[PDB]
Amino acid sequence: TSAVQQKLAALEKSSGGRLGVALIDTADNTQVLYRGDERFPMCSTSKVMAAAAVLKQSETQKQLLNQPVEIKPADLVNYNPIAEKHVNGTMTLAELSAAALQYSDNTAMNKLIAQLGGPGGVTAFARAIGDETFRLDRTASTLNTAIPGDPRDTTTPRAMAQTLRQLTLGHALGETQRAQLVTWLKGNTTGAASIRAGLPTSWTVGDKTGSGDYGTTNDIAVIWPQGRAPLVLVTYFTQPQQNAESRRDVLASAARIIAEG
Repeated sequence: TSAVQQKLAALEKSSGGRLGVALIDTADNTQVLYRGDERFPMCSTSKVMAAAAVLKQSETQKQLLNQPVEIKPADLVNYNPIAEKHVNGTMTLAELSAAALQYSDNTAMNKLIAQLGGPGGVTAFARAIGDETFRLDRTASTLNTAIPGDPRDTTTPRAMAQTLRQLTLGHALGETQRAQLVTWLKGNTTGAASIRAGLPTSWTVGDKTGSGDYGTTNDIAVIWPQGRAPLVLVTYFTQPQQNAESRRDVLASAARIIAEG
């Protein structure tokens, strides 16, 4: 047991919930895992997978990101800050992908799903790039029920960390695709209190947050310090009571403990 895993263990005990962390230090390709193979509800962290899948399709249909998609009142779901600005109008698949990743728009997520042919189209792209753990089964308005023990819409920290590495650092996507996912993640507006809050302010972070019932509080991030090999960090958190408040502070503390070592 390394010192870091004693600190996250104490953090988890302090929190009252269940913590899951996966770190990948690409320098020595070493990993730090805490509940790295346990299953966690992804919530809106699933949005990275589907946007990466649309960009993949963009690798043969060069103008797909420019394609306009109608947004209609029937399309509004549970939480749609951006798309309901364009009801009875259009958004491009580029603007839909930015909306899902940077504001956690659920209608933008659902348009990404429809473009891939259903949730099985998102899960398919996971298997295509070696991810045999990711599974997406529901659309946006119900995928975040975060029911304990429910296998729907889950993955492990170890699996999501390696996948995020392949999408932004490796070559799962073409270079214009891989760079474009990075610009999206670097302009996320929802992760100030999460992973970003536990890291030195001299670091650049692209991140994607997720939340749901049972106090589920998630964040997945790619981090570039200033003069060392980049990092991939995944922090998953969920709690016993269905009505639990969100605990974004636990994600920053986990990042803080990780970066402290």
